[PDB]
This record gives sequence, structure tokens and C-alpha cells, in this order.
Amino acid sequence: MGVQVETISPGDGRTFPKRGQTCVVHYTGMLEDGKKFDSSRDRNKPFKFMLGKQEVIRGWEEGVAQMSVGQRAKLTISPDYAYGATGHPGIIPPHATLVFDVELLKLE
Repeated sequence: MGVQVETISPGDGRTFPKRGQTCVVHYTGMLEDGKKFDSSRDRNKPFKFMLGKQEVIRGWEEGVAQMSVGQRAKLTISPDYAYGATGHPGIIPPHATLVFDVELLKLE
């Protein structure tokens, strides 16, 4: 599987990220058992990335592109769209399905 997008709160339903735009998000990343491994909210600073530059995992590139500005959504990402067989030693185990809570604050 790739990435599944499940809404949490609606956005404007009209403005979706296009290639080359900078997405400003707050996010929380959890393992499939619910353990949080990363969160911009615990740092109290939104996370910015440019769509299409592969600065984020493939599940983020294709999942966040489906969100409208203002939307909060749950992204469930299989390992192929994620850290794969190798994972990230000590943070993300092998073959890990990840769950992200993502809020698209604005586009820059």
C-alpha cells in the first residue's frame, strides 16, 4: 500500500499544495503501536518543506498534496512510502507502517 489519508478537521476544500510550493505544517509521527517518535508540536515550531523536492518521505509528498489548506488529517504510510526495509536504526524499525497527524497551516 502507499499512503491513506483520513480527515481529522476540514480545510478550505479548495486550495491544495502544488509542486514547488512550501507547505507549513504541524505534525506528530507515531509507530504502528502508537509510540510517538517525532513531533513539531513538541518543539512549538511548524515544519516547512517544499513539495516535490523529496525533502520528506514519499507518503508525505503524495499524502499532503491531497490536503486542502487548513485541513488536519491522519496519514497512514506503508514502509515502501516510508523508511522501507532498512528503517532508521534506533528510531524507526524495519518495515514500519507509520501514522502521521498532519495539519496544513498555510502555503508559502
